[PDB]
Amino acid sequence: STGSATTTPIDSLDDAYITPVQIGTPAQTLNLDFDTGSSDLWVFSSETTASEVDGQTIYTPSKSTTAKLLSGATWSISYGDGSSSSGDVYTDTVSVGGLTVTGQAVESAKKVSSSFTEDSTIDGLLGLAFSTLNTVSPTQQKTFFDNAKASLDSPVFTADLGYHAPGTYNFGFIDTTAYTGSITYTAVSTKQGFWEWTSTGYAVGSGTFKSTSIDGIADTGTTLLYLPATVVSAYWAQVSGAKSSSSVGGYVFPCSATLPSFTFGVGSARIVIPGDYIDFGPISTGSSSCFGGIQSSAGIGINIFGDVALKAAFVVFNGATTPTLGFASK
Ligand SMILES: COC(=O)COc1cccc(CN)c1
Ligand code: NA
Repeated sequence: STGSATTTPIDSLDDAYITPVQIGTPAQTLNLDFDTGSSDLWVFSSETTASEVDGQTIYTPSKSTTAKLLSGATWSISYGDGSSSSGDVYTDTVSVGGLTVTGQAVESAKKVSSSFTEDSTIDGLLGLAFSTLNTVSPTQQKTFFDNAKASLDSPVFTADLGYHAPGTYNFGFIDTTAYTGSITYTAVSTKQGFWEWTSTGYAVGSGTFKSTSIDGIADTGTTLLYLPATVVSAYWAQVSGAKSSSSVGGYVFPCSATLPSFTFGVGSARIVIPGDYIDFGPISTGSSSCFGGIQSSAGIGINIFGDVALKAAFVVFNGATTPTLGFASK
């Protein structure tokens, strides 16, 4: 089997991407944020505290003939941005792009934090990291990918995120029309539950490439590129008037600037992030200070190759017995 679904930016900045997902029988279509940095499939639901729902589409298990309460199971998750949700669990049929999983754990939110409520465009998350991170207790649950894997033509999914445009998530096959050149594969550590890999270095604009190991995670559910402070300082030093602002919470730059590209290494291969991809626009409406798309990881504990990096590439998440991660230019 295979599946193929279009993923669409939620706003003009590519803050996140939503992909339609069919849940239940008859289908209830919810727009979920596919997140390679987490492992829960959770949804706004008929159980979500009414004051915490503002425009989201909800999953109503009582209207699904295939929904079953997963008796006693609960979930609770916190994300890198301080957002959180929790609730109880149903099993149901879930389809993505024509690929169906029966008996998928669908985590129904009873509570969500303010950042979720305030984002009317995101109806929940579909986690695609390793199932070892899944928060369901007392019986940990599998991700949609882990449940689909054995049925797929090839145990892979691919992320092809657009810059200010729709893109694609494919399951079970690698679309050789979707990238240029070759795919470079690199090793993955599953030790922390993530698609964790080591970049071979970076360059700023037309500068020389610096060979250096940077260990980080491929995370479709993080907007920006978070890298070590040394790397980030070297990037922003090439932008007149850029500075780190403690008041704003990261590097800002004059909106009049033209940003340099940023290159990261994948083995001997190179992925170039155009400068435009790094511009996240005014810090507040009408401001002439703009927010940068490359930020320091020093306050995280992990480097994160989020959407700013991933959307410059065709990315293969290879879930074979020994997982790997492939990158191609496009
Ligand atoms: C999509 O919202 C964001 O990107 C918020 O900033 C983050 C920064 C670091 C990690 C995370 C966890 N995904 C989020
Ligand atoms: Na922000």
